[PDB]
Amino acid sequence: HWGYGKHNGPEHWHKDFPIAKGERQSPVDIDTHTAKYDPSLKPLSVSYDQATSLRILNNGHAFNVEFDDSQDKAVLKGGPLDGTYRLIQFHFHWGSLDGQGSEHTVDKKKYAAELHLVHWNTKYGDFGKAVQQPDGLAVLGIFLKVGSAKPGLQKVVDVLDSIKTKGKSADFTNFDPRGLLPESLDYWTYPGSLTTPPLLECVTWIVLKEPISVSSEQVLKFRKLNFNGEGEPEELMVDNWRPAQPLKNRQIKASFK
Ligand SMILES: NS(=O)(=O)c1ccc(NC(=O)NCCCCO)cc1
Ligand SMILES: NS(=O)(=O)c1ccc(NC(=O)NCCCCO)cc1
Ligand SMILES: [Zn+2]
Repeated sequence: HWGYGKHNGPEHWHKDFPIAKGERQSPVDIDTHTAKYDPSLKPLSVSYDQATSLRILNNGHAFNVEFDDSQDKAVLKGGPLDGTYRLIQFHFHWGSLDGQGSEHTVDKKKYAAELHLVHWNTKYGDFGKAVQQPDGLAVLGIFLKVGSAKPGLQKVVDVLDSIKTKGKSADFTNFDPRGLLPESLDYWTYPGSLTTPPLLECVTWIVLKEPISVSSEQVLKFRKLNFNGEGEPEELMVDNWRPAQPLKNRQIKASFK
């Protein structure tokens, strides 16, 4: 099926997912000078105090930390959003080298990795219905650069040995996603898509200006994961990012000047 190799990578996805060539595909390059400041944008409201993480899963393309989304326990509101969006999972995209790995770029700059905190609009009842709607999801994207360690990431890093291969899951309770946030919640926003098949055009993207810094050892541990299942030939889970797609008829808005 689809993946990030030579024969199934992003340039091939359109053959099974023709929306790959659609009008609101993600990620994009964020040209910071042509983004328009919008004073009518509200600050983001991140309410993660009651978040309930449940488990961590290697799905063969990344690893997802999954949350209980059966109540308004961890929600995103405000910003460009109307209504309440519930956190369902977070995951990352990263590179084989510190010089690449992010999906969004900032004036063509690639970061070492990118965190996606995935939320769905509660007016649609569940994630499966939300992805069928143009305003169904809100993904908070946070860039990772290599520098000092991020202490709040370490519990993620340490469990990865237990989910090395595709299909492996592990209990992962009591993780606080607030430990992954930068100091500032200044953001860019634009309408886009899932960045993996099925590439559905259902996402309000909210990309934070301020990256978090993680240590070289932390991101090295991401690169020890496998795309393959256990007992299959080993292919390191690296470069699981889609490159920037045409902005087409879209304007990126900034919450800041
Ligand atoms: N459009 S897509 O989803 O990126 C895609 C690309 C390749 C394939 N299939 C494929 O490569 N099959 C042959 C695998 C031989 C490697 O052992 C399926 C889907
Ligand atoms: N990288 S991203 O744009 O934040 C993203 C988030 C969730 C998903 N989830 C997903 O595809 N789930 C499969 C079932 C719903 C799609 O029919 C995919 C990509
Ligand atoms: Zn993602």
